[PDB]
Amino acid sequence: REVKLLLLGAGESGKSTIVKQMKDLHFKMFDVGGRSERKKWIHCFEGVTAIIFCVALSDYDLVLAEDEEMNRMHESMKLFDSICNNKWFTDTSIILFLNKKDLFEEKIKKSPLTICYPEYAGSNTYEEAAAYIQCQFEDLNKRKDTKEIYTHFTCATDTKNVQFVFDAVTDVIIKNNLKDCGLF
Amino acid sequence: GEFMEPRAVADALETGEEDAVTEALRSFNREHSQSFTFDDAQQEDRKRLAKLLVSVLEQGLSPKHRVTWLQTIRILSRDRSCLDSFASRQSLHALACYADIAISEEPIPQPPDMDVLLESLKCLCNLVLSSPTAQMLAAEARLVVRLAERVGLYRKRSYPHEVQFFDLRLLFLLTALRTDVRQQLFQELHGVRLLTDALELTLGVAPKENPLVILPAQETERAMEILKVLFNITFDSVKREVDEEDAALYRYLGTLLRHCVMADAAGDRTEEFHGHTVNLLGNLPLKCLDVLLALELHEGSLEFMGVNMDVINALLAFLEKRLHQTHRLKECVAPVLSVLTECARMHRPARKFLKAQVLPPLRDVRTRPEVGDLLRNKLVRLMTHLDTDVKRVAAEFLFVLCSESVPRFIKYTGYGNAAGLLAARGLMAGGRPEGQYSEDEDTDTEEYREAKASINPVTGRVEEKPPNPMEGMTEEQKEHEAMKL
Repeated sequence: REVKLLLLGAGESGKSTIVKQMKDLHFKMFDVGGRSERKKWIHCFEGVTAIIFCVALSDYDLVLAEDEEMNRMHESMKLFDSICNNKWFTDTSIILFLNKKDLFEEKIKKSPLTICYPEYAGSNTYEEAAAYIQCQFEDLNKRKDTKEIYTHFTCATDTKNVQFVFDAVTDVIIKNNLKDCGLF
Repeated sequence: GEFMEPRAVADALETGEEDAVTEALRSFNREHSQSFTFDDAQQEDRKRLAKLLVSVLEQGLSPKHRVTWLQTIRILSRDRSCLDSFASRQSLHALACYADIAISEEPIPQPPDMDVLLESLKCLCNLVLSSPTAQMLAAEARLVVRLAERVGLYRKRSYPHEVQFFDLRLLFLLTALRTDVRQQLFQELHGVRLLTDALELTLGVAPKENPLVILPAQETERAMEILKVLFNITFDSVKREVDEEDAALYRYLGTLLRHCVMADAAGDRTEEFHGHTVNLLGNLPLKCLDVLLALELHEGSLEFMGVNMDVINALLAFLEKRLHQTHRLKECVAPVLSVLTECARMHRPARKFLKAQVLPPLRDVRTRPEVGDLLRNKLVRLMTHLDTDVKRVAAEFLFVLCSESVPRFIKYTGYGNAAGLLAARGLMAGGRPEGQYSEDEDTDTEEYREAKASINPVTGRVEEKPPNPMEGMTEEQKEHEAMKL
């Protein structure tokens, strides 16, 4: 009774990772994008949760620049406006996968977030930049009464039996001890 | 003048009348006593005074009234600008031998006046907090050995607690900055042993294990800095495979450590004590963390299965006191969830009290998840926080508390709230409740939750049915395929 893994994504840019990571209740593998017709897509579902496209947080400056037309994250917002605000998904829920945090964190210490838009006003940390991106993606939808939406900033780490990648919480508490201690 | 600048003592020190220049020092330091700020229009005068003072330092100091020069180099050391006029070789070594913490430049030492030890330890920690080349040199000049010897060796001594406080703070400031200092303190010194002996002498574990919940105020401070440096030693050198000679002192550290969570501090420090104690409990080895669910039992708190669990109820009360702060969560409620996870992940009969405290039999009221004000509605809302570590520890805390099953997890929390955890490591079609965990079918609820399509399979309670007032005109979503690529 895993009801709806309506999966999609920007295929070989972040979504190769999600199609590699999606292998009383059981679940099927179905409908990654195929090119079926309306006789097969009459009801894609009964109005149940679509696990949303990947947003790799790295196409925000990696523009699909055939004419430097638009960065691909704004195209992602456009197709999100197509997907989420359809009347055929009236009472649904939407699970955001903000994917590939690592190079986003690597690039916030680089060329700033003017590449999204100059409406951005955060102080170029990871936290407020990701908060702004979450804020744009959530308030791109407006009604939120019958459709509640859940956002997930994943890391796409190697989740195996090694916790050297778990150093970040220890660095945070060490640096917080360093900031909290002062001269006297 | 009367409250003169460093410019006046600059042309006053060249007329080196000793009582007059110590009068100038003793009138300067009381004016600028504890002010952490300064003026900027006299900056090169302060730099030249610093050069003159380290000329006096590296040439050697007076027999008596040296505490005046120590007080002035402390009160000038608090400036941000005069770091490079202090961080030299012979200056640091002079401050070390007046601090009696150097490896060389030492006789069989005179019985030290503690005043110059306070001022010299203050000078050392001020000098290492700024000026990173002084940190590199204090690593290079090998200062940690006499510090470790001193903190180990007042098992039988009588020092003022300010001395031990600033000494431990210097040890912490060294170990928080140079990886060579912490790798020297952990392995080739085995300082965990002696620092835990200092932890005992701060605590004073005895029969009557805390009916007197007050712990003294200064002792909470030095024990707090002890817990700081003890976390600072073993954070990266954790070994998931250990031996009995290694892990025996670890288990002893745990057995004395369980006393720390129970008691209360003075003032409002009782939050900060646990706020570093649980951090120390974070990186301890998993196979010998089982003293929480194995302490002594008596008639104080009601137990669950042969063993008291009042430390776990104290951990849950600390979690409820520590959750609704929302400013800096990744440093406050990450190790608590990690400790409760690795407490519950290894032996069963603690997870039953944990389950009874965090997963009551759900009445399934007309509220959703994450909309109420309780434990479940706080932390499953926390499950989609924008920090990776808080989600990674809270979703694992609720994946262990559901005994690692694909049902009985979304039944309590919601696929819409835990699909990220399931996408991380959960979908394998392997069916792992780890065998030994309590396979009870009786998870039928109090108000007897309705059928599998009545409740939301991704969210909580019954809300409505979809109206769908439409006919014809299908196949709208056709834009994503040519832009995915």
